[PDB]
Amino acid sequence: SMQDPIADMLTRIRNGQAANKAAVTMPSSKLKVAIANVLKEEGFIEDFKVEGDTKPELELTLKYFQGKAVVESIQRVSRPGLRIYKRKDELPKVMAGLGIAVVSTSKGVMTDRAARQAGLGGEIICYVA
Amino acid sequence: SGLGQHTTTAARLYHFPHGGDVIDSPGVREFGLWHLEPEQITQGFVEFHDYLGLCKYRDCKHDTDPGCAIREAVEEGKIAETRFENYHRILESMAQVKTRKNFS
Amino acid sequence: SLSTEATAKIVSEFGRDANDTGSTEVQVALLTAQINHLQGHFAEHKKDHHSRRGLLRMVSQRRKLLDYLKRKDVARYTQLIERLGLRR
Amino acid sequence: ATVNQLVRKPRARK
RNA sequence: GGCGUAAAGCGCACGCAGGCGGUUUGUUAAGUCAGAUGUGAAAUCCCCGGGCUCAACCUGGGAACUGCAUCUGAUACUGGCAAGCUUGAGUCUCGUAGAGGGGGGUAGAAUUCCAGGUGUAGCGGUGAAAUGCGUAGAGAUCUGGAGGAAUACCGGUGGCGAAGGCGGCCCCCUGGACGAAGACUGACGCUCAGGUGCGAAAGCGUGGGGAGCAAACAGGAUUAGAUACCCUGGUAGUCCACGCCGUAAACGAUGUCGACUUGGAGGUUGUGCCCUUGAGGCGUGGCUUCCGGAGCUAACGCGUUAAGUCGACCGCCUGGGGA
RNA sequence: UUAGCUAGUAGGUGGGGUAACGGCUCACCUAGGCGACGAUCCCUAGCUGGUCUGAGAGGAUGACCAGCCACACUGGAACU
Ligand SMILES: Nc1nc2c(ncn2[C@@H]2O[C@H](COP(=O)(O)OP(=O)(O)NP(=O)(O)O)[C@@H](O)[C@H]2O)c(=O)[nH]1
Ligand SMILES: [Mg+2]
Ligand SMILES: [Mg+2]
Ligand SMILES: [Mg+2]
Ligand SMILES: [Mg+2]
Ligand SMILES: [Mg+2]
Ligand SMILES: [Mg+2]
Ligand SMILES: [Mg+2]
Ligand SMILES: [Mg+2]
Ligand SMILES: [Mg+2]
Ligand SMILES: [Mg+2]
Ligand SMILES: [Mg+2]
Ligand SMILES: [Mg+2]
Ligand SMILES: [Mg+2]
Ligand SMILES: [Mg+2]
Ligand SMILES: [Mg+2]
Ligand SMILES: [Mg+2]
Ligand SMILES: [Mg+2]
Ligand SMILES: [Mg+2]
Ligand SMILES: [Mg+2]
Ligand SMILES: [Mg+2]
Ligand SMILES: [Mg+2]
Ligand SMILES: [Mg+2]
Ligand SMILES: [Zn+2]
Repeated sequence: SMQDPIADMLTRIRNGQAANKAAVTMPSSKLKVAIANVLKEEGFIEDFKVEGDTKPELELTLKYFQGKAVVESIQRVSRPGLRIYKRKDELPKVMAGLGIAVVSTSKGVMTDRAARQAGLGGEIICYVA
Repeated sequence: SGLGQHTTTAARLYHFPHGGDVIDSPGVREFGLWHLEPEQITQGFVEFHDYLGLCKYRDCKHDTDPGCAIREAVEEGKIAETRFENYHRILESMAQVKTRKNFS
Repeated sequence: SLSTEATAKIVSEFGRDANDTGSTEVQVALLTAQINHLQGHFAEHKKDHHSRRGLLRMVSQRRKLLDYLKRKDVARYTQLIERLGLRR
Repeated sequence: ATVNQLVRKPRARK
């Protein structure tokens, strides 16, 4: 079903980015806000808005270069069938340090570049390539 | 039920108590007539040697041709009609075996 | 399943009001009376394996609904199992 | 292909 | 790493255990993460050296040994507890469509049998013949009666059912699917090893039934032989009850569920609004076929019903033959 | 193509026993115990630090060195 809504979130981003869609909407949650707000601060997307309180609806503004996909590919890493965890020195890089890896720790959701100054490890969410 | 079975193989050699050898044969139901012309079919029967050159024409199919002296010998009774009707069955078999092609 | 007089009565029997029709205890009673309605049917019609699929669906549906009240509040669970004649 | 399938029985080495 | 056609998705369904799980808050700190302690014998390997004239070799210290245990921390995610919430999954009403299944009647053609009437030399069959049938009158036609099984047209990539499958009409019992308006419970869910049930036809057991068709078999042609083809007959079987057997090219050769991603030609089934100004106009759900963009694929092709991009779970394959 | 195994077996009492706890042993009492997270049965095998292979993850193996266990013709027993 919708057992991995983060994988459902990454499905809706990769489709609309490739099919030249201007903006998408999706059901919101606390975890989907904490990931899209990081992608807004890392130049991958443009803006996010929330709509509705009894039915929380998250919106994302897409981003293009000259009509080209900014987010070329994104890869869900951990999953409910197999959980993935790393330490503070085993955090993997994406495209040898070009792409970022979204890792949620006890100090909130940050990147692997931001986790070096934080010195923590935890759950890998997605490889933002 | 009403047929025969070929159990023994191709040929096994032995000797007579007097002299000579024996050669067994398979159960064979085959007829290979791809060898030569139908002129040699006329030579394949003994009593039909003495009746050649007696018909009307110098070439004769001996089935639908008028004045066949070989057919007159069958109608007289010196040649049995079982051999004559089987003779043109050989010729009509060559109209059915030859169809696709075969050559050595 | 049943008629309108048989449906609306049992909702008023086990529900708090006329609007109490979506709760789990009402849904058990809709399946309990229906299986009790089909006792004499499948005895005479043992070659009807297609209606038996609808029967075994409601048996599996009622078993899943009894497991929800049992894991949450056993006080209402022990009331309904003897009020309808369950647990065999 | 499923990891949870290989929990019951691993890949059979010939 | 694969499972439409190269080897591979169980014939299908239910469902326990197992795995997995919407959303909001609090708590626990289990999992995970941070730090510290103890420990992980030496040797081997690695780093910098030293030494044997060199190298192999020996050897100093460090690193490593990604391990385990305990303590102190952090709480985003996962787990547990607690309170919920409603879009998931369900419930009620009003409805609509349908060969969904089971049971009990009934209809009229057609086939064969039988009775009667009129009527005469062939009927029948094939490429051509023959077996067979008929002057006890066949065949053909008409009247009357019996029995058996199947339902022309409608009828269509049409509908329904989990699948195999399901078709005269009518009644009785009963199953699901879908649409509209709201009300209501509050994750009640997905999935499935064993287990459980259904499951084309043939065949088997018991007892009935018997038209037509038809293994074995009878007869006639065909033929080198005819065993098959073709023709005239014909038992088992096909029919029903009661069991058993559980295999198919049981195929969409695609396991189930959910989420999104340009679209047309249609079909079927509803619903909402509209000079009702026509069975129309405009939308909008359920089911289904043919094309086709991006994309994917070995090609063929698939392409909003995916074989596109993903997640949840399960089955199965590892050269051909042996098998 | 191993699914049920087990009566000193599982637990308790008391006595006895060993350097030490203990069905270790005995009488009695209870009917449990183990097990689809592989009990039990069959076959094979000393194990580990390691070595070798491999980019790594893995794979194969346990000679020489070192640690431990077991064995000393076969089987059984106790003394010191
Ligand atoms: N009554 C009878 N039976 C005979 C006679 N000759 C042979 N038979 C039988 O006929 C059968 C056939 O004999 P066989 O010689 O085997 O035939 P074949 O031609 O050799 N057969 P194949 O083609 O296999 O070689 C045998 O059973 C034999 O006993 C005879 O004169 N009288
Ligand atoms: Mg109904
Ligand atoms: Mg391959
Ligand atoms: Mg194949
Ligand atoms: Mg199938
Ligand atoms: Mg050491
Ligand atoms: Mg050292
Ligand atoms: Mg060293
Ligand atoms: Mg030197
Ligand atoms: Mg939680
Ligand atoms: Mg009739
Ligand atoms: Mg409420
Ligand atoms: Mg029999
Ligand atoms: Mg025949
Ligand atoms: Mg029978
Ligand atoms: Mg099969
Ligand atoms: Mg096809
Ligand atoms: Mg194209
Ligand atoms: Mg297409
Ligand atoms: Mg093989
Ligand atoms: Mg004691
Ligand atoms: Mg040994
Ligand atoms: Mg030693
Ligand atoms: Zn002549």
